[PDB]
Amino acid sequence: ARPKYSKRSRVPRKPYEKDRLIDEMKLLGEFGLKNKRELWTQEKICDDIKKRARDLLISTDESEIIINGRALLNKLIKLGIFSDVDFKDMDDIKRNLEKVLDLTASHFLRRRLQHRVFEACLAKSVHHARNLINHRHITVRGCVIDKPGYMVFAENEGHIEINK
Amino acid sequence: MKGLYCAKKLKRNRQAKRRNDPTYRKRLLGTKYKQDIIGVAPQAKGIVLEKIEVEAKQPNSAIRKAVRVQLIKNGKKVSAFVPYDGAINDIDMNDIVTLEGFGKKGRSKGDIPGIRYKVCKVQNVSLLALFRGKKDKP
Amino acid sequence: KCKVRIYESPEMLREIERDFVVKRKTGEEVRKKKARRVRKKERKEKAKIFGTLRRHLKKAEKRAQK
Amino acid sequence: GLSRSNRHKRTKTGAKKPIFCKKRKFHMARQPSNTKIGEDKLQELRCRGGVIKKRALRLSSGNFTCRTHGFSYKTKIMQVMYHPSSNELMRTNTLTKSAVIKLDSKQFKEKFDSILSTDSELKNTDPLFFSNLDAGKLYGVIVSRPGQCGRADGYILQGDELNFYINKF
Amino acid sequence: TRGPRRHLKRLNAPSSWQLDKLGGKYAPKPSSGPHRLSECIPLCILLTRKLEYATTTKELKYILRKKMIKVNGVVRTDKDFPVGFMDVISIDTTNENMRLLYSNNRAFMLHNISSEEATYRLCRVSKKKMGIGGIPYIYTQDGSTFRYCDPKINVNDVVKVNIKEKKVVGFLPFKSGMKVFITKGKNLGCIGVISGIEKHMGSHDIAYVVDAKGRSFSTRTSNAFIIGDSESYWISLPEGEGIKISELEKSNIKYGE
RNA sequence: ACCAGGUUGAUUCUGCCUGACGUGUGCGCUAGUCUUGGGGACUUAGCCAUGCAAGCCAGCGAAGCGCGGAGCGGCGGACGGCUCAGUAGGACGGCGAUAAUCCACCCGCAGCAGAGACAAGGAUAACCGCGGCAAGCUGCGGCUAAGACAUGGACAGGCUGCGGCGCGGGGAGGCGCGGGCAGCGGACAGGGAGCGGCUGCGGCGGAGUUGCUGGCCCAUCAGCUGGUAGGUAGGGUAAGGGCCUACCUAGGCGACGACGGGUGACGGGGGGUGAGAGCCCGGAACCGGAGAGGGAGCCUGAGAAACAGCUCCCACGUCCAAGGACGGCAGCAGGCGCGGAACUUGCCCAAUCCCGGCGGGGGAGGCAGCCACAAGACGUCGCACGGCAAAGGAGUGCGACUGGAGGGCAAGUCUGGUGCCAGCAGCCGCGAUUCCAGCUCCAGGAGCGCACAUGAGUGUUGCUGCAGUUAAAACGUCCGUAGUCGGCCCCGCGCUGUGAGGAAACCGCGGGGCCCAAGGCGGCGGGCAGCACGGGAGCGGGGGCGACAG
Ligand SMILES: [Mg+2]
Ligand SMILES: [Mg+2]
Ligand SMILES: [Mg+2]
Ligand SMILES: [Mg+2]
Ligand SMILES: [Mg+2]
Ligand SMILES: [Mg+2]
Repeated sequence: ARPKYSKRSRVPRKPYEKDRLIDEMKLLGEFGLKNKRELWTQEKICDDIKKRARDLLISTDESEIIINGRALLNKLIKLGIFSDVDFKDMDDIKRNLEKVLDLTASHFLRRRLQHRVFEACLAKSVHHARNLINHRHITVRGCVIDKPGYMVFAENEGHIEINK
Repeated sequence: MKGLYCAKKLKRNRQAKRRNDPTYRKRLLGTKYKQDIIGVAPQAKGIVLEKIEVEAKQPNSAIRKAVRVQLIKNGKKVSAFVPYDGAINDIDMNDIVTLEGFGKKGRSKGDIPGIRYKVCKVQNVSLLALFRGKKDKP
Repeated sequence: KCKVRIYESPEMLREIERDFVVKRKTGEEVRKKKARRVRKKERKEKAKIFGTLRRHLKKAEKRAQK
Repeated sequence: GLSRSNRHKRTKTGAKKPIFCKKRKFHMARQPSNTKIGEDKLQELRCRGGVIKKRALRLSSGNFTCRTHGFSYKTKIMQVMYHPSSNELMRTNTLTKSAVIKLDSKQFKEKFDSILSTDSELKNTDPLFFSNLDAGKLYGVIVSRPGQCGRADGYILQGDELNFYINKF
Repeated sequence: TRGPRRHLKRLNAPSSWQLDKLGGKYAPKPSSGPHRLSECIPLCILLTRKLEYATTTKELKYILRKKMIKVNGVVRTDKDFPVGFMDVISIDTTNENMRLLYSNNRAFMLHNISSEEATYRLCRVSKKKMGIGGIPYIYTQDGSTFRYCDPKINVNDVVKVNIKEKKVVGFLPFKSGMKVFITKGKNLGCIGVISGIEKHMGSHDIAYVVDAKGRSFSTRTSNAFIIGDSESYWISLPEGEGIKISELEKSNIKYGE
């Protein structure tokens, strides 16, 4: 039948908060994003991850913190960049699940290769270093990417370099 | 009616309370069917009959350039207000114009009294296209 | 990535594989199958004809001759 | 034709039902085959599922048993003496189930005197049944349904079952 | 609508067949053969999705035309033939003999068996009825029927029937302590030993089962297929052996205990 | 889990209005690329030109010149597709029942009449001619087939009545089977491409009935009911039944809301929105129902009260040589009409599948086109390659608007015009910080604005959780029945835990480098005041108190 879909972004409830409208834009001008939707996607993706953790810390079933909590932390470590949890089953999950609630949207915004090109001093010009991604100059290990919100992983983070 | 076995009494009672709620009162009565102008369907389209002189509610003193319009789907004669300064000369008699509401849930907007609908397109081309000159009336 | 098949005879190839892929290699076109719109009208005329075509065409032109 | 549905009926509370859909063949009934006496004519019907139901239109004889001795004959039907549901059905001599009918006594009295030759006590046990036999009156009920089976089988009335019915006609 | 449904939608197909959503609108409607539709899969699923002999129906038509497929010792040259639980698919080309059986993922799986295990199959009886002339012939759940069996064979028993011979060679009763296979339900594809039988006069006898691992579950006895007595298994067991490992056990192997 | 503006000279409230957010429907302006999905449901279940959409075959095999393919015969056309008018329970959902029932394909079993039997009888279509007729359609003659239609021949199954012990199953029996007497009745005279017929038992696949239960509004709808409620008996049906009839009882339902009405009501899986309780929606993928212009009746068949079958009536429409003949796009495109509102008279069976015993057919279906309708990702021209049923695209490969700038509300007391005019403004408001332009600036951004509807805002519907001295609101009083609520002590039921069984889609979660993403695909879960088991408490039953209860 039909393939399912979802809404990536959301809009704020009060659209003209002058306090928010510059705290958005400094988080936007740091990473040089196209629009607020690119920022509000990661602000949503970080939020329901925080909303996921807050419903695991409430849980009565300790199997749930075992199954979904280690799944959430490995999601933070492997595809994300968290890089500190042992998964020991010595309740370092609950030490780290309460570290999920302090994560910002900017914690996810740095993970994109638009930022990661700048992390190894590769193109030095973030406001138009995206021109090199858009014209296919940045190449991960064997494949070229023209999607600057690529969200690079743990293992892939060193293996980035410019190609021609 | 607060006992543990009062659910059918509470549903019977609170529904009779809810009939006094004005938002639920219109859905209960079906007033959007009683006036087929803009309630059940948006964008009523009809034939212009005459240009109307109507004066704004005081303290504001101006003259809004309304028009009577007879609808095609109903034959109802409703008055509609023309926005977008100087547009009243761009619409003529026996035109077929489309009408929209004011965003006031069926009431008058601002200084205009009685006029609950406003024109957006004349002869299936918009007034925003004519107020700036983007399109042309056929 | 290529998913390729390794047959053992040309005859099992043209039998098992679909008819368009042997048109890719060699261009057989063994069945004409005129066109879909032509084959519909050709069959739909044959459906209303009772009996053989020769009895129907003879009775038709005999009335056309008159 | 006639239907079997309750879509025309009222509800238990007396409410009238709305009749909207067209009639189905799932619930279709038929005419009463008012089976009468005459030379045998049975009607064949390809009814539901192709099975052939035979209803008797006219019907001459019935396979009637004597339950006391376990012997049977197909004696001819003479007239319906009693019908339980309506006396209209006995005036027209309509053969249905449970209809008390007057049978042909000749074939039954031949074996009945033959067993009466050996056992003399048999006639004294029910004097009323053997009273009507010498007069030639022999009565039975149809137990089969002639509109469904196409036959008029049953048993000879004897005993208190007989005196129950001869008070009814 | 109403009548014999000739078509079958892809979403309405049984999820044990493991058909994708985006494969098409329709799924292959099985023929009305030996197994019920809830407990069967067609041949045309096995020969393209499981064994992948044919990628195309034109290839699949050729395979059934040349009659190389043979299930329960009969050729069965039908595209939509319903093969069910315990039935043995034996292909003389490739010399591959498989028995259709469930998996832990609640799906049908073709389990490779030996050439000697392919000579028989197991059938759960449905009813037991004297035929005309006094022939006491029983009826299996897959629509097979056999006569002159052991009189001790009553309902819910599984019988070991030969394939190449139409007789029943082995009998397995439905008591406590028997190795059971769970055909339908939440515990589909689980192998366990029957602990208790609760009768429930009127309807739905309930069987209590603990597996080899020790996990206890309850099912209807109609969803209970005996595969062995206490000493032995009468069939080979598939991959995973019907354990149905828990989600935390799936979690603990990835990250340690 | 949010408020903000607005009653005043100022205040505190009540109170509504409006802003602020999601959603879907339409409009408007604008527009670079790609993937994916959607799209005449709402008004008109309105009207339809033209083409296409359900055909196929292996028995028999004519013409035509062994090939052949007509007709007979057979199978399907009752499925899919479309639509949502009717439907307030004939539905649907959940749980059942059918010991009250029928059956095609297919599967597994048993079987199929010795009859002259090394054998089967009369036909008819095709065809050969001769025709009628504007057309649609049809006649006469001559022959000739069968897995068509018969004949022949009864061991069984079957039917009915009566009799009647047991053996099996089932919760429960003359349900199955064996044993009886009668009356009926009743399964192979086929073939040198695989077999094909028929009878029965068991499935499968269906189907009909059916029980319990749940689900909108109106009391300015309070009493309703006559085949109505029941009994007996028969009829009828595949089948229980007031289903029907005959006779007889006087019942049946109702404030625990009957009955009647309304609905711009198909139901559900579900969807939207909210922290939640809720509120709202469900035309729309899947399931069930219903319909084919309005109807009714039916034939054939296993299955239709069929409609791309028939018969008739009605309302529209067409052709005619005037005698007659036809049409039903709520199938696919397309046209008109309707409206706010919805695409090409494209290509093809390649994929998904279905019919047919295979070569065939399939507007089911896919592919493409149209459309900013939606989701997602990304900017500011021609070869070869590549894929494709075919083409095109993907993939290598070379040569910037939209809205605003007084407050709410982010951003101008800049410039020119306008002078209570024109105009603007959801609310407050302005008449030049608000009009109309220019500039600049702000907001979102290939999108944005508007209208309508709905949710939240709203504890302004209040179960959670409102308010009733004076803001809207305690009925003049008392009695009073249903209703609802209710003292103390001392097996059944409520409640509750687990479990069964419960479709996928969906949703929640979890993976998973489709370049990312939305995804695909694979795991795991939830759903039900139905069912089973458990439960220390609670309630009944019965005694004892005698309540700052009476
Ligand atoms: Mg003739
Ligand atoms: Mg003749
Ligand atoms: Mg309706
Ligand atoms: Mg629906
Ligand atoms: Mg449907
Ligand atoms: Mg007051």
